[PDB]
Amino acid sequence: PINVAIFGSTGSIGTNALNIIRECNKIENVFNVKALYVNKSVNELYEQAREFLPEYLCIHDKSVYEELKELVKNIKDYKPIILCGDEGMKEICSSNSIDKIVIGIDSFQGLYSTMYAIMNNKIVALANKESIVSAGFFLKKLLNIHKNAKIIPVDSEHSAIFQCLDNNKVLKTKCLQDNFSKINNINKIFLCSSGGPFQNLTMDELKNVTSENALMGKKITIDSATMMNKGLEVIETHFLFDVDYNDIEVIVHKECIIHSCVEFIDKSVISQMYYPDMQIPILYSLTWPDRIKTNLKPLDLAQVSTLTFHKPSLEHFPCIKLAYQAGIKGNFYPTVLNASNEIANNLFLNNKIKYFDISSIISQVLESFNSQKVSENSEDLMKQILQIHSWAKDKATDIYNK
Amino acid sequence: PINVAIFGSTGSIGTNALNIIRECNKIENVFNVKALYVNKSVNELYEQAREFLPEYLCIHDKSVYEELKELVKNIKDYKPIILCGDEGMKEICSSNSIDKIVIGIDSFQGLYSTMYAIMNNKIVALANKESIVSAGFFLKKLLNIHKNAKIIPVDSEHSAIFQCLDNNKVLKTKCLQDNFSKINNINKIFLCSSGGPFQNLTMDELKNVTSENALKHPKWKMGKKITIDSATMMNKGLEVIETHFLFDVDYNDIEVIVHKECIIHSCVEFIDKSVISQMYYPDMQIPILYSLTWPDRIKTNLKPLDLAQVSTLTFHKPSLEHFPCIKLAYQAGIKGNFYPTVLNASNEIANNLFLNNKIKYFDISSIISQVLESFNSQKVSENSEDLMKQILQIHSWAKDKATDIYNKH
Ligand SMILES: NC(=O)c1ccc[n+]([C@@H]2O[C@H](COP(=O)([O-])OP(=O)(O)OC[C@H]3O[C@@H](n4cnc5c(N)ncnc54)[C@H](OP(=O)(O)O)[C@@H]3O)[C@@H](O)[C@H]2O)c1
Ligand SMILES: CN(O)C(=O)CS[C@@H](c1ccccc1)P(=O)(O)O
Ligand SMILES: CN(O)C(=O)CS[C@@H](c1ccccc1)P(=O)(O)O
Ligand SMILES: [Mn+3]
Ligand SMILES: [Mn+3]
Repeated sequence: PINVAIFGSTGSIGTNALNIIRECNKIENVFNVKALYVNKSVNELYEQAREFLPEYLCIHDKSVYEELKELVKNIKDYKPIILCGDEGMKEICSSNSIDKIVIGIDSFQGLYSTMYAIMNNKIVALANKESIVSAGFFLKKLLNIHKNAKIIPVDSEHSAIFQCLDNNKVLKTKCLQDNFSKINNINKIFLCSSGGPFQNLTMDELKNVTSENALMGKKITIDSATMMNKGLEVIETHFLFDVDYNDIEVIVHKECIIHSCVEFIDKSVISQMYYPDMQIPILYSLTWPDRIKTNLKPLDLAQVSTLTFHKPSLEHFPCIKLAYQAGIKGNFYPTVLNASNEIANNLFLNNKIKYFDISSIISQVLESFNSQKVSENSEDLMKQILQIHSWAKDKATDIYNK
Repeated sequence: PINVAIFGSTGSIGTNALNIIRECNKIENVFNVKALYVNKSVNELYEQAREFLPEYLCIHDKSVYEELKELVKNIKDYKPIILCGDEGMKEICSSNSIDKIVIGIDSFQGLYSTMYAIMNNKIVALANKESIVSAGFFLKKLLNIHKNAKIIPVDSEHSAIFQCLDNNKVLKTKCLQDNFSKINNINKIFLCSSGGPFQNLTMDELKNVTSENALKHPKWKMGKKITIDSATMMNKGLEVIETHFLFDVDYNDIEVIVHKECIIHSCVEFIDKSVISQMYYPDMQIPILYSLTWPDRIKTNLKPLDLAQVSTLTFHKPSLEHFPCIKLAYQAGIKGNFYPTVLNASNEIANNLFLNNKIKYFDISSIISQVLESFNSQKVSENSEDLMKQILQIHSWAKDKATDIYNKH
């Protein structure tokens, strides 16, 4: 029996997590939903608490803490432990009745729950790429201290990579550890991309696209359009699997059947395939190193018929190159990249800047950043990341305001 | 350091095996070639003995035993143990200085070396599909007796399937063992096929194709027998049965898929419905290497797969009307008993008849069908030696029956 807590349960990731748990429990009682955690969606959480009856309920916004208490009681025969804010978050992570934690909180924010889950030596099913990109060094340091804690990737491409690996080798190491690619005999990674909605547009057409043309969460949807998502996923790949940037190739695969591929040192390539869906990577992160039966629609390769692959144009998608450059430079440049992107993404979402202004703002912030001495100790490293994150957001806003 | 013997070293598999060993040895000394074995190609064996200097040389044909002795003389600082026939084959398999045996002997003949390799608890890198199809039951029984022996698949599609599995689960079982697919969480297998040279022909055009049309242009130099089997898709039918025995997968869970680009070599659907596939250019060096490095991988200097360059991958269902051999293989597999032995033996005759322009394309399937129809299931022998003789007799019977049907025309 696998005891699970879902963080950000009303979100895209959270809903899909409960969907696959529900379906798999119809076949065999494998999962127990022990805790649910949201921001302010009280009504949606009440509805989820009805079906799964978790031991713990938690909401971040304390102002809606009373509303949740009233909605619970009429559910007969249930008394849950209702908690709030960061302290409730911490109590869930320290519980001995929980083995695996799904982090479905979006943006840089998700880092707090990730660290507490690691500190308590839990399996962390991490969908939040932002925390890996801004705080890869910090997570690596933390996973070194808390030796039983593990991050299992949920982002579809990184889940595919992880599925392609030999668990006989994976068990000798873990994600976000030095030497991961050497132990797993990894030579090269093909990181597949849908290409997003703007893939077939000219430079002239690109220069006038809007948020409407681009519009998953609204944030990841814009990132998909600029191919900044794939840029962030390159850095994510580097941290999770210890693969060199010169060994990661972005490939546009518009059918989204092959989710990513791993080239091993003998040059044999292994890839994971399925329909575009998040239930598989969520499930695997919870069943690893085993697999369990599902009633999901089987892949029909004859029906799919055709799979295509081509290189992305770096001229049309300058965000990709910026992410490689920030990754290669190392230090806190990926933190800066992520923070400046958050601002520029939102400005484009609200029709304040143009498409090529996104990469332009990000480039200027990166140029203005100077490498910093990396703090030796974990608490000081975390504060450093927060300050540099904050600085880069402010810098990006300032470039916009001039 | 991995000590290897190559059986059928001058053939297509054998040459590709020595090619990848040579290349890998330039990076680091990982392989030692301990023995080479051929049928009658003395001159090609001498040339191979020059480069690899194996401890053992063996040839089956005793009439060219004297010619080899004189030639090894040209090669200096080399005094190898030169052997002959089945006896020499057995001495190589019983040597303690050999860990892995590559079986690249073609046809039903390859079964003898396969059994002695198993009897001596060796790792057997088996490319010969005929032995698995005619004697799957026997090999399963033999692997149960010799618990340290393992067959590692070399046939590209079966190697791909094997590469797609988690070695953390593979190590708890072995190929050709009951419950293999349950332990490995296998739900379904996509068995990819090139489709061969006749894939886009109509029924009318098929009805008049010849061995020349089938042989002229392959991906690489393959044997004449496997080329014809490729053209009729009987190769894939044999590979279906091979998949069933190697991985304990039900026939209703094996789907043949035509993939003309031959980049994806096969796919495994697991019980959660996630699919894993192995990809590379069409080449035998990878599956040969992996069979010798398993459960590890080693560095090569092979050309990296360029997916953007490949650009397009296509998939479609094969037409059973155009390729009746596929259905016949399923039917023989499903019936079980010695029907796959009969299928293989009748095909060997019909393949050769079509190769020598004696029968037409559809006559291949017609002769095989008639032989299968005439066969009655036999009580399966309990003991391994008697089972082997039973297989040989049925093999022989089916070849004679196929020739007899041909002669009543
Ligand atoms: N060719 C491929 O790419 C490929 C791919 C998958 C599977 N396979 C399978 O692998 C096997 C080999 O195929 P192939 O194309 O390499 O055939 P091949 O090119 O014609 O080579 C056959 C080899 O076996 C040797 N041999 C034959 N009979 C023997 C006997 N009674 N005793 C000792 N040695 C004997 C031959 O010796 P001589 O040279 O002295 O005549 C030769 O070295 C077949 O089962 C084939 O279907 C092959
Ligand atoms: C799913 N998943 O990990 C994303 O990251 C969402 S966005 C990516 C995607 C992937 C699959 C379908 C559509 C879009 P991208 O367009 O390739 O960046
Ligand atoms: C290599 N390999 O496993 C064979 O079995 C040889 S024949 C097959 C093949 C597969 C790949 C390229 C060419 C030919 P088929 O045409 O799909 O049967
Ligand atoms: Mn992704
Ligand atoms: Mn094959």
